[PDB]
Amino acid sequence: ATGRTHSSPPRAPSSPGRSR
Amino acid sequence: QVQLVESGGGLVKPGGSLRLSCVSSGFTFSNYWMSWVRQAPGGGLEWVANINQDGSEKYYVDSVKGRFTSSRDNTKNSLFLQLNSLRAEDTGIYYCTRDPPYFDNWGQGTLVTVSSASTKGPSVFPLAPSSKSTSGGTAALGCLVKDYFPEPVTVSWNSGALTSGVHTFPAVLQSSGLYSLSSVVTVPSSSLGTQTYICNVNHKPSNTKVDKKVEPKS
Amino acid sequence: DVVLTQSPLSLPVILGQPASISCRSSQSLVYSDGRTYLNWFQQRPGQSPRRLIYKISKRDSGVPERFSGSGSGTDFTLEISRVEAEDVGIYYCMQGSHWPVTFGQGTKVEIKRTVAAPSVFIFPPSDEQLKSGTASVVCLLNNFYPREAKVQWKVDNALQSGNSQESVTEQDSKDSTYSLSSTLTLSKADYEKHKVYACEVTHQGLSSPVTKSFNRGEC
Ligand SMILES: [Cl-]
Repeated sequence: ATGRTHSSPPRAPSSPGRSR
Repeated sequence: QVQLVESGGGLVKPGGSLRLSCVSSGFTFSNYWMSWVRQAPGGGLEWVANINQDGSEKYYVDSVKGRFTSSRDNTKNSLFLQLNSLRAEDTGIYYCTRDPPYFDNWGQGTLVTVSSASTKGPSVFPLAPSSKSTSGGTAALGCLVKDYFPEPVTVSWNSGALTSGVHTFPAVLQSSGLYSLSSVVTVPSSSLGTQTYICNVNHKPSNTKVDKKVEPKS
Repeated sequence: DVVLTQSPLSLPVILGQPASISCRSSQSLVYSDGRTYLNWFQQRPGQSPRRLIYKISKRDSGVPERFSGSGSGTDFTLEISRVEAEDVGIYYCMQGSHWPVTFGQGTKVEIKRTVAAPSVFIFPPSDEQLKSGTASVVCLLNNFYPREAKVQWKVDNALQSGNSQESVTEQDSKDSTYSLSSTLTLSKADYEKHKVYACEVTHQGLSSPVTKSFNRGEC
């Protein structure tokens, strides 16, 4: 592994966490 | 073998609605995310929509949020795109695609035209071959498909039998807001009396279907 | 969004030669899972995109081996070792590593071939069209190379302007030539008010301008 063991393509926008 | 067959595109006024359909075969439809991708005329590809396997996740490019909704029906092998509040720039070929971001298989495209103008069938006029085509040389004959709206027209020759030598030109928008093209075909001068030449002009928007015979004029 | 910049935007190539398309990303293309989701598409006229390369360098099942992908970081390259005539068309790169999916603006691959001369034909208005009130005079340039060509129209030897539209086909997938039609549009009145209709054609393959003409009234 240089990245993650199985692929997980972005099929949805990123939704960061900004709250508790 | 994977097939993506699309339908539902046509002419629609600004602000109107239209519903695109994709029916697939040859694979387990419910295993894939599906995706819509549009191509503005003479233009680049633009991603439009994602929809997950069962329809619970739907994402859209920003220019369309609130106006387009995707949907899918996994028992019918069917993927839809509901277009709403259509704008001048929603014009283009809309493609169904499988499995973003791989996009391994594409539907054949379906054309969406956003316009005030209304449908109109073509006229089909023969371009008859010059009386002075060389004795044992090549003669050119053709079909002028004129004043129609919107696209597409399809032109074939001899019900698909005559195929080589055929040039169907890109439609051209005239000053009257209507489209016009010619379809030509080069054939041996020897056969001009022998062989019959019919151009099959299909224009599905107006349900026009024309078979025009092209013959030496005298 | 990521911006993918393709170059050159138009790539003329002698048949049988190497040809190389670049794709410079405005961003690295490695998603959080470590993978680079970069694709190449080929699109032929009136056809849907065909996937050639995926994940930078993997070739799809259909695709001939003369096609190959490579690169890392922000430069990626599509590479046709030996160009064939069927390979004319528009090629797109496509990144999927960062939301949302973005395409390059597309590179058109054109064949450089020997100069070929246009065969000119002219067609009078059909008599069926005159019965409605308009006269289309159609001038046809078949199977020529290169693409640039001038069609001038003359009615009773007066040069015309502003009443003819051109249409040019894409580069032929077999012989690599173009074809062009020019249509001259007139009212029934004006067409019947004039005798001789000519389209003059200048082109590299023509040492002197070819003119085809007819006279109204079965010529
Ligand atoms: Cl749904």
